[PDB]
Amino acid sequence: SNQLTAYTLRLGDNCLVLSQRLGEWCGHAPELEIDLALANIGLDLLGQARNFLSYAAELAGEGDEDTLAFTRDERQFSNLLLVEQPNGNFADTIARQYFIDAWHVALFTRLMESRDPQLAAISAKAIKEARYHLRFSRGWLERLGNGTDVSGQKMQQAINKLWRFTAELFDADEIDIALSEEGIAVDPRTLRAAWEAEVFAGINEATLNVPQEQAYRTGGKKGLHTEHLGPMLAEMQYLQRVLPGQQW
Amino acid sequence: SNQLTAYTLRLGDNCLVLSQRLGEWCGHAPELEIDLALANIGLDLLGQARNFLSYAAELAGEGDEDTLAFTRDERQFSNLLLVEQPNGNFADTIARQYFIDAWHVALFTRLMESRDPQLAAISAKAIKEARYHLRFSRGWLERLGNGTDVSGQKMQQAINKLWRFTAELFDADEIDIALSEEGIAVDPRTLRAAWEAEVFAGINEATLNVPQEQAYRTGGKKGLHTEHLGPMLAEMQYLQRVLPGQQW
Amino acid sequence: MRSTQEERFEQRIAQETAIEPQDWMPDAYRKTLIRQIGQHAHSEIVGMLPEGNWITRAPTLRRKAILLAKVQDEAGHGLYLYSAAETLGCAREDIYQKMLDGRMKYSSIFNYPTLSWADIGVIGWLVDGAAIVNQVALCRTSYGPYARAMVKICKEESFHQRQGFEACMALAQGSEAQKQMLQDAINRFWWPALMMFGPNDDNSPNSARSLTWKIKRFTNDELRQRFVDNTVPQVEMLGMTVPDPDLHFDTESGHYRFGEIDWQEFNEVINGRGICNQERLDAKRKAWEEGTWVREAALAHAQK
Amino acid sequence: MRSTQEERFEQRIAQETAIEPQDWMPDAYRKTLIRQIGQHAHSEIVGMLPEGNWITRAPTLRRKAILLAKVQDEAGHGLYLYSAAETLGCAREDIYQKMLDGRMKYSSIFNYPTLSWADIGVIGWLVDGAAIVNQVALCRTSYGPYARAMVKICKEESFHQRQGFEACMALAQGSEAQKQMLQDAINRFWWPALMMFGPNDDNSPNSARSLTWKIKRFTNDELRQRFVDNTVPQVEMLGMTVPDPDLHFDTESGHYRFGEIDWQEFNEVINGRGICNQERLDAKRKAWEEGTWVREAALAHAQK
Ligand SMILES: CC(C)(COP(=O)(O)OP(=O)(O)OC[C@H]1O[C@@H](n2cnc3c(N)ncnc32)[C@H](O)[C@@H]1OP(=O)(O)O)[C@@H](O)C(=O)NCCC(=O)NCCSC(=O)c1ccccc1
Ligand SMILES: CC(C)(COP(=O)(O)OP(=O)(O)OC[C@H]1O[C@@H](n2cnc3c(N)ncnc32)[C@H](O)[C@@H]1OP(=O)(O)O)[C@@H](O)C(=O)NCCC(=O)NCCSC(=O)c1ccccc1
Repeated sequence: SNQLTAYTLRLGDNCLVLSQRLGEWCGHAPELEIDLALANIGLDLLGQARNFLSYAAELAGEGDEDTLAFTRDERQFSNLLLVEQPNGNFADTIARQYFIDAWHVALFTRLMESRDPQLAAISAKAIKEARYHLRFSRGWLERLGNGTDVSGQKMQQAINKLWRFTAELFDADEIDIALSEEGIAVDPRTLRAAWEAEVFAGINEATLNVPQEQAYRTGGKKGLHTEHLGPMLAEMQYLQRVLPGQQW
Repeated sequence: SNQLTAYTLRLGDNCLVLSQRLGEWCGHAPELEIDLALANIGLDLLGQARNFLSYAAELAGEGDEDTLAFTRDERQFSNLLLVEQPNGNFADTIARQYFIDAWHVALFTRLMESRDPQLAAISAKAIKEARYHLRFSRGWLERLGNGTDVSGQKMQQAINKLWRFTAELFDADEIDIALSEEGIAVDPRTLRAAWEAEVFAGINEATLNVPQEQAYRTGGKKGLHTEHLGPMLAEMQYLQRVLPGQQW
Repeated sequence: MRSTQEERFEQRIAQETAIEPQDWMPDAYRKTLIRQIGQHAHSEIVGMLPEGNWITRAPTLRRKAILLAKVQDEAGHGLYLYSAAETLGCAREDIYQKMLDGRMKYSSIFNYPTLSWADIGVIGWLVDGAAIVNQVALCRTSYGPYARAMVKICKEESFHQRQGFEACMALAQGSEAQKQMLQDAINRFWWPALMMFGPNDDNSPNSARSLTWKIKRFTNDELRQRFVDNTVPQVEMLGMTVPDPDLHFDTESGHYRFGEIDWQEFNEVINGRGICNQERLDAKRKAWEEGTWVREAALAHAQK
Repeated sequence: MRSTQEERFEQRIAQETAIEPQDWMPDAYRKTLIRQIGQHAHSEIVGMLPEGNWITRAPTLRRKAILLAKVQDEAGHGLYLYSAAETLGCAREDIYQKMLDGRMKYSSIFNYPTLSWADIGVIGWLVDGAAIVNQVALCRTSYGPYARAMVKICKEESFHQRQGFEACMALAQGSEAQKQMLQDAINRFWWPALMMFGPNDDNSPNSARSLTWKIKRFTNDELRQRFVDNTVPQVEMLGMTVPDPDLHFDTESGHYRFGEIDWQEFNEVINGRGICNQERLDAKRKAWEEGTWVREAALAHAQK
């Protein structure tokens, strides 16, 4: 049960933390249509976070989505390093979004065949949203990559700058493997063909280059984060930390 | 005693919050010599914060500098709006620093003649440091203002952008006036001649213009802050909020 | 003598047949609607900022999801209003620049800072509450596209207003600290919300023509009075107070009589000198300038 | 046959007369010191970043003041080392660019993230502790300017190392959560600190010449062994553990015998592929690029 709890929490944390990042964009986008789009995506992802986290709390037999989101520190958070990356410029946000959406599509597609029924149902809802996200993020990848020289250059830099964190998308640990062998979880290593087929094509159509640097950064799933996560949680959790144990 | 407590706390808060801002610059300065300089100033200001806050706690008969710094919210913080302004570019930081240093020099010069002996002694230490700060900040005002076209333009924009908050430097409330009438506090209105003589000359020598906009923003002293303060306190207080009542 | 065009217009207004984009209208009628609808749209956009300020800090995932949905809706409402405004022959991009330049206004209420989580529920409750009273009263505004935008908007917004109230009720029923937080937010937002209705009937330059042309269907003071009568019972339900020593029920008239608004503050605010005016416009100007390369990329890509 | 210049040099080294900037020295000796002193200076600069990361979050004003003083000192130590390095004919600006470009190294230890407040006290204790063992051992390094820089630096740094230990002792004597925080920081920083001493004596390309020229006075392994012998009792005083199942006292030799270092990780790190390498260099590159207009302003002003 502990393995399933940790696995479920990882998925929730990915969505929680990415949703947080998107929230920072509110009112700051290049166009009103983009503000709307980013808030929409952030809202979908928070929805998924609430679902995964609620299930994790049920699996653990205590707490709820709020005890989980607001009373864990950065050493307990299990999100992918990719989702805690700063928003940076719009290309940075689009690169991070596209890498994650391609992954979510590949993952939730397979995870809706989980032998765990609750995981299956969560994934079945999530996949419909992830498909929307991918259309948006890939759409913007192409627009920026094949826009102006300036936008082309920013889209390439954005891709290059996040690349090293893509290794964690296909990292498997014993929790991944044990649960995958029970037909409950998806072994992330087996997601690479699908993700690469998507992402390589998108980058190519965008008239951009797949980075040649071999991706090497992992640790998020084990609670070993970049220095970006601590200040995110400080901001996210302040009120709950100041006034704990209340209803809102 | 309540008035004296609030007055002392205002001075401490100004120094605490400005010190926080300077701390963010560590390792990020245009030159190693500037990193050193900013950390030095931030350290001086924190020193002064500790002194004022410690005295405030003694005056109130409970708490200490840490209960005061870490367990008040943004509605209780009484710092000048000027010191919570973001660091922005180096000109923004220099403009904020110069306005505050000119004020500290004018203030602590007079406050060392306080009929309150502890306030007098704190001011007597603080003035020696403020004089150093002013040499640094004015030095940089001139360097940027009378440097390149680009640096000249950034220094003017920085001055213009902070100007509206200078009104609070000469704002007096009933706490200021009552204590000033007892020869304990300095009535901030009577600081304007000195501050203006300093700042107008510096701006002029820097080959820049005194903004013509009449400064109009106050509220910090009453705990009515800009939207910058809440996220500063979230970051500053996180650990104490998570693990309160401990020794460190 | 009015021209025949002018006379026919007056007759249409009197019989309450909606004016549509292809109908003749007095040039001063066209322009006051571009002004009003445009600044209504501007308000939606700027209005995302005070609430947006708390998206990353909201205390529960539920309240955070609600706030995100609300801000998404405001963006959507902005879009509806810009389309409506454009039927009058203006360009969204032009009036948006005028907002950025300080040449057009947005609602005074968005120049106030969100200093606590309670402020967010109070905005949903009092600020959307005030907007809704004004907007429902504009559902029979004489210009069709504007009237229909009001209907669509009110249908969506009242839901979020209710959610704002419930967030306030959580605080009202919660700990002493939560209650104190709620009261303080009310103390800071009460009068600003009242100001959303506009200046007094005696000091309202646009009212004469607007009322004549059935753009405005109730006076600023009439709407403000209804808001107070409707809202005071809601304050009571929360066990809270209104920062108004002069507020009292007048049995003789059946209304709540309330104190004088600070019109000096009101004038400061709408003229760019309130608490957050500079910061709001700086944030939108920054969004626009830093987003330029994105917009130029989109345009350049579309042509290829 | 060595030249007479070469022979005289060897004789000076043997008699331990300090080499000074105007003395002849083998070109490979000049270059290895530019390499070593330069990267020592680089380490001071990059080393401000992991600790700096916690300046705004430090839990008490006292610990915050101490950390600010410490980081200020590191900047000062960087400056001392750059001056020393420059006596060898290099330019600070050139070697600094080489650092930014990844053409020169800085200490492996600064590629590890600060994930908790305990990490800061552990850096002060273990990381400065390791640096000090190495630096005291360099106080009789053969190049005078380097030797004298080490003396000045060690005099200042040992104070901060003691303050780091005391911050750790506060945690060790504090709540269960504080103790757990301390242990976790030790678990993450223990082996990285050991790596500060460099590769094994068998895998150290520079050691042969450095030892011959009395640049290095003790082998990497000798210094690392002394650090372990000195530091284990300090771990014990804190009631903490070392993440090393193979650590034990060997009465036969009078040393603590300890486990094998992960040399694969070590090689990854010093080659740019550790946890924070990219972020550290990105932060210094950003500081440099965004500070350009400031430096050009200063230069332009000085000439006027
Ligand atoms: C009742 C007003 C506001 C004013 O009456 P009028 O007859 O038009 O004018 P008057 O002659 O009475 O006034 C003299 C001058 O003062 C201006 N002024 C007055 N009050 C204000 C004010 N409070 N703020 C700023 N300016 C104000 C007025 O425009 C005029 O100047 P101009 O000649 O334009 O330079 C009317 O324009 C209206 O109903 N507008 C549509 C409603 C609307 O915009 N709602 C906001 C959407 S809420 C929302 O989006 C949202 C809610 C929650 C969350 C998120 C988002
Ligand atoms: C003992 C070492 C470190 C290495 O021995 P050598 O004979 O020189 O070399 P070897 O042949 O044994 O090694 C093969 C290659 O690996 C390199 N390498 C090895 N280890 C490391 C490593 N750990 N990190 C990175 N690189 C390492 C080595 O340079 C060589 O590559 P290069 O040929 O250069 O491309 C020596 O350089 C030394 O004493 N330096 C001065 C001390 C110093 O720099 N202290 C840091 C200041 S602490 C501080 O500033 C601070 C503390 C707290 C707070 C704030 C700030």
